[PDB]
Amino acid sequence: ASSLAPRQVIRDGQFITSPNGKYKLVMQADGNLVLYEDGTKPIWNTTPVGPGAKAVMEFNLNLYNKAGQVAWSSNVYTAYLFEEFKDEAYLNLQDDGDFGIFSDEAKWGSIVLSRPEVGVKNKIIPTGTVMVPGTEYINGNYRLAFQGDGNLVIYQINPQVVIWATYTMGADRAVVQEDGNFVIYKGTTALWHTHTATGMPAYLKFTNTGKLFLSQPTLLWTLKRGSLSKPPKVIPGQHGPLDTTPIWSWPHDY
Ligand SMILES: C[C@H]1O[C@H](O)[C@@H](O)[C@@H](O)[C@@H]1O
Ligand SMILES: C[C@H]1O[C@H](O)[C@@H](O)[C@@H](O)[C@@H]1O
Ligand SMILES: C[C@H]1O[C@H](O)[C@@H](O)[C@@H](O)[C@@H]1O
Repeated sequence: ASSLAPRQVIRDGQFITSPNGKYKLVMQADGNLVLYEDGTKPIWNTTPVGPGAKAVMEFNLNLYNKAGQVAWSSNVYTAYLFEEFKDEAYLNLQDDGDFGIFSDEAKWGSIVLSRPEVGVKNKIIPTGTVMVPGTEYINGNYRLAFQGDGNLVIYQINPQVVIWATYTMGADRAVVQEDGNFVIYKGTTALWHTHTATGMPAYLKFTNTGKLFLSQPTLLWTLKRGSLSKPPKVIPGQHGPLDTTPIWSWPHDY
C-alpha cells in the first residue's frame, strides 16, 4: 500500500511503499519513522522516540511515545482541527519519495448531511472511472449500480430498497472526470452531472450508509514542500491492488 487511511496506525515495523516500490515509509519498533530508498538507504527520519511508539494518520501525521505523548508531527498549518478532519484526511507516499497529506471537502452529495456520519466507511471510485451499464459497487448493505436502463441507483441490499436515483434513462456511460465533474451521458449528451467542474480531478465516495459524495484532492502538506496555502494540481496515481484512499502524484517543482 502507498497510502495511510484516516486514523490508520502503524507501528513496530509496519510500513507503506511508493507505487514503484522504491521508497518505503516505516514506523520502526525503536520508534524511528524512517524513509528508505531501495530498501537500504535511509534518506529521512524523525529520529527514534523509543519502544512502544506509534505513528497515526489523524489530520496530522503524529508520532506518539509509549507514554502516549506526541513526539513528532507533520504540523500542518490549520485554521481549526475539527475531529471530523481526522476522519477524513489521508496520506500518500509517491514515486520520488515525497509524501503528502490530503484533506478533501465534499463538493457534492446525494444527500445533505446535518452532521458527519460516525464510523462511516467509503468505497473510493477513482478519477477516470467510466461506468458502463451493468457496473455495480458494494459497501456493506448498499449497492451503487449503473444499470442496463441507464439509471444510476443506490439500493439497500437486504431488504431491497431504492435509496436514491438519477433517473437518467438511456445513459450509456457515467464518467468521474479529470476536470472535477461526475457526468452521466448518452453519447456526448450530458443527461445529469454534479456541477463540480473545477479543473481538479474528481473522485467519488460511496458509503456503507447508502450515500454518494464527490470530492477533489486538496493537498495541504508534503514532507519536501511543507504546508501549502493553495492546493496544487495533482494527477490520479496508480490505484494499488487494494489501497483504501485516493492515490495521487504531484510535480516536483513548477
Ligand atoms: C437490474 C436492473 O436492470 C434494469 O436496467 C432495470 O430495468 C431493472 O428492472 C433491473 O432490476
Ligand atoms: C429507481 C428505479 O427507477 C427505475 O424505475 C428503474 O431504473 C428501476 O430499475 C430503478 O430501481
Ligand atoms: C456538463 C459539462 O460540464 C463541463 O462543461 C464539463 O465537465 C463537461 O465534461 C460536462 O459534460
